[PDB]
Amino acid sequence: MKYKIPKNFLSGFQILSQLDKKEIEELAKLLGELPVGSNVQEFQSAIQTNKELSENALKSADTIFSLGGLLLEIKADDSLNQVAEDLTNAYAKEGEEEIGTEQREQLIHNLLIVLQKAENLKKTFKAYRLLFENTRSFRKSRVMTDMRMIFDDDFQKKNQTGLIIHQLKLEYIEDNTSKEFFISLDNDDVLKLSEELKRSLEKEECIKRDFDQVQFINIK
Amino acid sequence: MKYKIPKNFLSGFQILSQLDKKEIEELAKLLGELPVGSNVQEFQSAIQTNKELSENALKSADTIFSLGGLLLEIKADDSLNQVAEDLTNAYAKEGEEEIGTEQREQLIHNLLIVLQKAENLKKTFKAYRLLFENTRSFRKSRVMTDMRMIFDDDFQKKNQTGLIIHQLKLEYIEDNTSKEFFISLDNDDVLKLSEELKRSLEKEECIKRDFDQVQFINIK
Amino acid sequence: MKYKIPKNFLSGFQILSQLDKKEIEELAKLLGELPVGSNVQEFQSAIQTNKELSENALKSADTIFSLGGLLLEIKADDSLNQVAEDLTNAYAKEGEEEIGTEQREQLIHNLLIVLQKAENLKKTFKAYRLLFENTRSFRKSRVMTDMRMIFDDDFQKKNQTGLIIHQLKLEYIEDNTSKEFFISLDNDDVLKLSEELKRSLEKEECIKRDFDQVQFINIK
Amino acid sequence: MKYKIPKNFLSGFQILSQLDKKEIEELAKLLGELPVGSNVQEFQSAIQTNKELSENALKSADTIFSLGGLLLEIKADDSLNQVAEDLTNAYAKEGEEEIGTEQREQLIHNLLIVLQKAENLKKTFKAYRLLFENTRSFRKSRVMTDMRMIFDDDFQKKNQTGLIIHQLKLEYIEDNTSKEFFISLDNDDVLKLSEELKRSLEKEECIKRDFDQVQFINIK
Amino acid sequence: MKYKIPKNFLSGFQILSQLDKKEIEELAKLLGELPVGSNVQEFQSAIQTNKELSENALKSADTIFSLGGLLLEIKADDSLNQVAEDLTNAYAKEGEEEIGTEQREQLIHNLLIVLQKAENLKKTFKAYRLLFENTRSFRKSRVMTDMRMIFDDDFQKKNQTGLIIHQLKLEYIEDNTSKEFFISLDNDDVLKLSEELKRSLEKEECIKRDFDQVQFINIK
Amino acid sequence: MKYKIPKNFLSGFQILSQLDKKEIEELAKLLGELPVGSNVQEFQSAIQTNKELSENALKSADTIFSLGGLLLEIKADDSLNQVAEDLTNAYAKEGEEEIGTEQREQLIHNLLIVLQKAENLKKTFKAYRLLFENTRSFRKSRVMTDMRMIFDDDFQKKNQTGLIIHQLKLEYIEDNTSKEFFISLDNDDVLKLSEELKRSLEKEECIKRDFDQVQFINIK
Amino acid sequence: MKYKIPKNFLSGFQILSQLDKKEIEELAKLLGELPVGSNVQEFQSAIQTNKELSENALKSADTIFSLGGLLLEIKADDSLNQVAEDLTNAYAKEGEEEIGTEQREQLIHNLLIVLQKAENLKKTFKAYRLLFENTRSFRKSRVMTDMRMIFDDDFQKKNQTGLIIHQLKLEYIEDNTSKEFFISLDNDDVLKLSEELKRSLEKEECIKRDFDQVQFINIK
Amino acid sequence: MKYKIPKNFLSGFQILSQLDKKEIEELAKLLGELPVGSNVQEFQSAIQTNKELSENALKSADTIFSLGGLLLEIKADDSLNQVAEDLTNAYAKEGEEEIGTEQREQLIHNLLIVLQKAENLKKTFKAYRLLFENTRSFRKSRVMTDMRMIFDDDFQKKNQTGLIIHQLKLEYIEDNTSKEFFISLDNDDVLKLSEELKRSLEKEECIKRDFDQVQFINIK
Amino acid sequence: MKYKIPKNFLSGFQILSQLDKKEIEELAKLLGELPVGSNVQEFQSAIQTNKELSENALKSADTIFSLGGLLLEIKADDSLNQVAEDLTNAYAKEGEEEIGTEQREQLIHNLLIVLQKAENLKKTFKAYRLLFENTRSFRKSRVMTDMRMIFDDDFQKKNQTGLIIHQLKLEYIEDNTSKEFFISLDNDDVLKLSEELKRSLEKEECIKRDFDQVQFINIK
Repeated sequence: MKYKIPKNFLSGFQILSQLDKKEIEELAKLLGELPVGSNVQEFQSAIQTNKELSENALKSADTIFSLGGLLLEIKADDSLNQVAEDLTNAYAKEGEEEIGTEQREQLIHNLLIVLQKAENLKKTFKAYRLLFENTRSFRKSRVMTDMRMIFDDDFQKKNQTGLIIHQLKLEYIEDNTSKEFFISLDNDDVLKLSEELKRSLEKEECIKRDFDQVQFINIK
Repeated sequence: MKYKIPKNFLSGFQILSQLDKKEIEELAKLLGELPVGSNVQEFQSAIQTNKELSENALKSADTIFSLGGLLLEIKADDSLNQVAEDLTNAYAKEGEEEIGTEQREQLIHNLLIVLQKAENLKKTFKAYRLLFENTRSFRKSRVMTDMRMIFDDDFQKKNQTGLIIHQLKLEYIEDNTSKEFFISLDNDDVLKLSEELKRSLEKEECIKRDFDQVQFINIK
Repeated sequence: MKYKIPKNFLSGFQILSQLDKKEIEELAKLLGELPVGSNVQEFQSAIQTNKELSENALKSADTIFSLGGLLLEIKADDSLNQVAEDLTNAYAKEGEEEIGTEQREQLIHNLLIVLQKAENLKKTFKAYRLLFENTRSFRKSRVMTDMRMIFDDDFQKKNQTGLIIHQLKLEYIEDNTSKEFFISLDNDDVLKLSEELKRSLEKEECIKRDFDQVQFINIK
Repeated sequence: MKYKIPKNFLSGFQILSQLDKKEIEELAKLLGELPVGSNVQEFQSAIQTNKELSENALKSADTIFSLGGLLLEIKADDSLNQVAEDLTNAYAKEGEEEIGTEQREQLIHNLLIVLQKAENLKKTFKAYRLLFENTRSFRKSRVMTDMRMIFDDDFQKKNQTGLIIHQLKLEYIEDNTSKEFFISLDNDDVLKLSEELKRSLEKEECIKRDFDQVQFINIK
Repeated sequence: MKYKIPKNFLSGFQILSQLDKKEIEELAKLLGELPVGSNVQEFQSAIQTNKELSENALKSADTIFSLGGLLLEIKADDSLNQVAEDLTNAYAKEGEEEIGTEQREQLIHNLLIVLQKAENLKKTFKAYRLLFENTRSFRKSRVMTDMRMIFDDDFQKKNQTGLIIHQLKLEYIEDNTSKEFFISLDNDDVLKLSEELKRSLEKEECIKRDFDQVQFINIK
Repeated sequence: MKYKIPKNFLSGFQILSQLDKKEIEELAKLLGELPVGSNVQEFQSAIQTNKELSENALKSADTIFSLGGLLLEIKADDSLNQVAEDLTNAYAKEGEEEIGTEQREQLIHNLLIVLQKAENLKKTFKAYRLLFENTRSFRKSRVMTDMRMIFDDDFQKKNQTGLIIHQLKLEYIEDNTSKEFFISLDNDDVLKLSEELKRSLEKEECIKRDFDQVQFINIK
Repeated sequence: MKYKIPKNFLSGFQILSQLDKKEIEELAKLLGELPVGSNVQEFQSAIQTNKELSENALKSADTIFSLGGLLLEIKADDSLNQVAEDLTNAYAKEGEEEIGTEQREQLIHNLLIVLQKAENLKKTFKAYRLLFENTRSFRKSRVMTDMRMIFDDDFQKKNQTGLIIHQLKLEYIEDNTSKEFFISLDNDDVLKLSEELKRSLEKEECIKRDFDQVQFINIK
Repeated sequence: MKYKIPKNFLSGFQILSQLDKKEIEELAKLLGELPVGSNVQEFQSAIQTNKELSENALKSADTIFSLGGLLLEIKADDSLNQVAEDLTNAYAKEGEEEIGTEQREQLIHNLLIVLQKAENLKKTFKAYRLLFENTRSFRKSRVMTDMRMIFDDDFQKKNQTGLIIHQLKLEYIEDNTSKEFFISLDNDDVLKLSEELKRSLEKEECIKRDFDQVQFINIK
Repeated sequence: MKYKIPKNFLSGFQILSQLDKKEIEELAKLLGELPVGSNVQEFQSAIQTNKELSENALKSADTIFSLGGLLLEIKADDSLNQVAEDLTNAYAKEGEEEIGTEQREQLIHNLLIVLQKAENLKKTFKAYRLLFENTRSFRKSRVMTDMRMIFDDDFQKKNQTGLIIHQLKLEYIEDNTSKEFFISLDNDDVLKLSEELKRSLEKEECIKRDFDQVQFINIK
């Protein structure tokens, strides 16, 4: 079929098919005003705080935000109108209802209205797509350090000496698989790494500064 | 045999067997004055700068420093005198010369003189031994970062946007085997890691401060 | 050929072939007086301290002691005379000399004289054979213990608490391959193990006591 | 959600949400009086023997003791108040009831009261956490020994001789997986190991003695 | 080339090329009188005891016996004359000498004389070939049995009871690879196996008896 | 719980709990008269042929015979009284009925009466336990032999010759897993193996004879 | 139990248990008249065409034919009467009905009547058993051939040349697993293989002819 | 370098460099008259039988025939003149002689003369190249068949029955690696395969017949 | 040592150590005039065509070009003077000569002169370094296509139909390992791929056009 439709989005598809023309047009306007990099939580909170929006939009907001992952899975080589028609067929086949012709056309028209524009969201999910062409990425880390004292073969001598060691442990996702990695350190190397990363941070700040003509974004 | 004698230390063993009584006693005194954690390079440089020492000591200094790795490979359960005798036999069997009885006894006596004392050096190599009961340890790392701009399907629109990414690569030894590991980062996580490691550094400083009654050393 | 002859035993075979009749007969007598479980070092030391024995016996003593490993590799189903003849052929083919007929017969006769009797030595090496039908056995072990103190998140509180841990490491041979194994313990389990092994030791002593009619040996 | 809530603790969560203010405050006091290293069985028995405590506390005692494993899974970087709120939400979502606002606030307040303090319990579970950063640990062992007699090829000779062997078998957990290991011994090595472990025990006693200023605990 | 010529048979090939016409004809006669199943040792001993045969035949007897393994490696589809010519070329190329034309023709003629006939030897090596189309075959075995007594937890009771066990170990060749296999038995199963193998032996004797019109051979 | 109670033994446990005092005492007497090595079938048949025994004993006879496998799974270090109490609790928790206090005490008392004594049965199952510390054991075997005739490339010659081969196939259990093994033989090796096993059988008979002071049993 | 009873044969077992004495005796006679190698389809068709036989026999004919696979799974070492009794017990335990004593005895008697004789069928399934002691066997094959023409780099030259190739593909069962194998051929090798297989066919015909005293069968 | 020059072709390259102009031109003519599919042996025999050709051509004939494998390893995209120059350089660098300029030019001119034309040979080696784009191909096979008789459990019955089986074994090269494959057959399947391959042979003959306008070749 | 010195560059190092001051200064000037992306062949050809340069420069030109791979293996964190000193030591230790002090200083000074500047070459090898942080890259490919005709089961019908197929094969290096990959295509997909790659080529041209302020290079 046209799309690998999740079975949970079917209610959102029904809401969008039955949604009012005013609501879809206003949502399209707001999406066209959406800045790049906005996340799902902020979008849904803004929808909630918008009084003119019924709960239908918020209940379908996740589906709307999910469009960015399929807005680029589709390509300019195809006609958005035919994409809307085929996806309406896919939803009527695998979704909640075999939509009647009038609501089928309403859903297709709403798809065309909303799937159009969608520029900043599509670019955001492209940045995310360009982001993870790689193999792996961090998620978190934890630092652990221990100290241990030095003893004698015969304890007729009191313990005067010890040793301090350091450990780091990190977490990351590789090829859609979560992972972690464990290492032990000494303070001097930690300081050296701090110097390296501080130098790279200054580089990054200078890069912020270099192209005042262009914007550079953090995407989460 | 008593020891897995390196074939390069044979000249050092010959020098020690023929070494003067004054030189061995003075070297034993200096070693008994050696602070814990002193490395081979510093010891050899100090030997060189000491005028009373002939080149024999410096040429055997590496062997002297190598004793710490076998000073603990031996154990208090054995008699140092018999250890010296057996190692003299091992050297006379696998080493340069089948030592004559007089020089055999001279070598054994010199071993007893110098292998005795050797407290701080033995404790240093114990710290190194207690150090690497683990599996792996760092050696170095390198930070790499890249930036990339965002484009349009049709370049009727000028490029206004881009994305900045960061990469770290690290090197380490595991189970006597050198290794490396590669990861990509974002600035926020780098800052968070900096905060973590700075907190741990403050912890380490407070640990420096906590036990004024005991010393804690960095060993290299 | 008859035996997988070591190339170092060839000198011992030559000595035995040329050895005096008095010496071989006396050695056969002494071997027939040998108690079970005697090791090579004790046998060679006794040979050295025996004045009537020339250095030929001591230089061939290791070969004599090596017979126990091949005294059972052979079996009663074969004639010791033909075994001696075939092994003389094997030595003359792979060994030092193509023995002349007179010394060939002398060697065969000496083999028959000495390979005969050899009761306690053969039984000792059978015990060793019955010993290692298994897979693995110990060789040594080492006990290691460490202690570590408990700290606070904020060191406004002084450290009042710590923890003590124990470690054991062991060495063993499996299937002719040396091995080791590492574990960490607590004092209570160490005490419990001490109780178990003490109970088993009392069992072993009672077993010493139970069969006064039979002897039980430790073989090394 | 906030926590990987076990589905059996839901009743304990309900009890805690509906629990009396006097009971939660008294339990918080008792927990603040709890010494480090106390185990679940002793805590529950003490709760049972305490007359002022209803069966609600004992039925939720296991959940209370389970907090130590999640008291450190959380970290000081987060606000305990928000932790309580989020975990109340998690319980109301995955647990028994969609708690009403009044009992929701009661549960959050009770969490704040009891999750606070909890110093010795948290330190105990930290010691357990610091305990098992390793790979494996014992659980038990069993000692087995056998004896076997020596025979002749022809039994015209009566059996006068035998051999005694010893076996040890041990059990341990590695990486959350139970394991065992099997070895055979001789009495001499058993005695040698006894000597080693006794020496280490004397070391441990001297370590007990060395730091009178600090306490060291056994945790089970 | 025609054959994977062993480099040790080259002397035998030279002897055969230079061998007398009378000797080759007599050897061909004797081989045509050879019964099936005769082994190399018996053939060589008979050659030695035959006075009319020079040492040339015995020194080439092993090569003659080796022909059976290549007498069937060749096939009736090829002309024995051309086989002799090609193998003479192979020997002159890889062997001792680039044979002169006269001795080349002599060798080819001798090959034709002797490689002809060779009926019983060829059939014997065919039986050996038909023998080892399988995967594996025995070579030897050894039987081992042990007995062990039953003890009490407290030896206030004297040992009245024991247990007897049996072991068998076997050796075999599989796919040109030597192998062994180990098992433990009880007396009853040994008796049952004895009964089975005795029944099969009676079957084999009846099979000896059944076809008086045909002969059946043991080949070694 | 105390025991991994089979769910089929629950009826036997109920019968034993409700069983008469006379019956349990008589069964304990009979078990104390039981010789070592008696199997379940013989015990149950004897119970059936005993007129004073009701069907309760036979229906619980299998459970009684199953005690030997758990009579040694328990150990002398534990109190049989507490073992009976804990197993009564285990049965009342996982078994047919939450036994009333009077029948609970009756069951515990019956367990103490019958679980006591049980000397020969416990020793029998110990022999079985000492039996299978190994890896594998036989269960059966089958002997197969075939004969095949020798033919010619051209059948102008009548077939005069053939070959006889032998095969053995065996079955065994390894590590609680059934197994089999297949081999082909020749008559001579079969005869040799017969000689070996007959020699070992004579050894076993001489071992029967050697210790008239002790008994040795076959256990099935 | 006695047999791994298929759950579909239970109806056949019921029919046989209730079958008339005349029918079972007549079927036993017919089976004793059955020639070796008869397949299930022919046997069932003959049963159908036999007017004296009710549909009971045909409905149980498959079970009757299935006996050959278990007629040899049993062995002469066991009593056919006890085999019938035990299999009647197995059917009454795992089959349709807990047979009443009268019909149980009827079934056992019918088994004894019919399981007896059964000579040619048993020998047929033995031939099938002797057949598949091997690893694999054919099931089918398919021949495929293709031809391709030769072209020029520049087609200013007309194509005058081509190449013809051949392919064979085959199917077989190995170790109860179906398999296939694919190869490409040339006409000359196909002709050579035809010659080989024709020669072997002539060999097989001569083998048909050689032993007029014995019969040789094709079994399917 | 230009070509992976074999070190044995160096003499052929020298001969070609020093070869006469008449000889190279005549050889080029003959090669231009060579039909497609001619093999090395036939070409060399024709060269030998040609009186006008010196032994130089035959000694370089193998190199000439080897050109087809490198005549297509080169491609029309390159200039044959520059190919000749570069290969002359390669031969002068890795070959016998650092050719003088005059003989260097002679060799290049001879290469251009002979490497030109070479149409049928190049097409032949292209057919061979187009041949082995696949993975594997036959080399030979062998057919083996056996027969075995059927016996009784008790030989009171004479053997009346037997079974005949068939075996095929084949050899092939895969990915430049020689291989073989073993299977057992029955006469019926052999006949069926004969029918299949005969049908395919008739297909191949009809394919011979179909395109009278084109030729199709067998290449060896 | 400082560098993993190739043993072939030793002559280049000697030449550079003995090289004239004028030559090294002129070469440094020329290198500072070198544009980015220049390859070794062009650099060496330019050196050859430069009359003022002796053959010393060309013979050391490859070493000079090899500096880019080690100019970045070193880093700005180190002093180029000390790098030159350490590499002079490395060459004097592992290279041709233990350089005399005067020529040692000359070599160090020449290294400082030439290793300095080197901007475009270093950036070129950085681009190559930034190039192959990936895993693999192409080297070549080859396109192959075939056509095949459609036939009938019975050739009473003439062949009117066929099928055309296409194949592509490609070569690439992965992780310093050469590789290839094989696929079959149809004309339509080839056309579609042509359209895709043409669109991407237009994109690349527009990218050429977009940043007139910056240069973008092809590096080989």
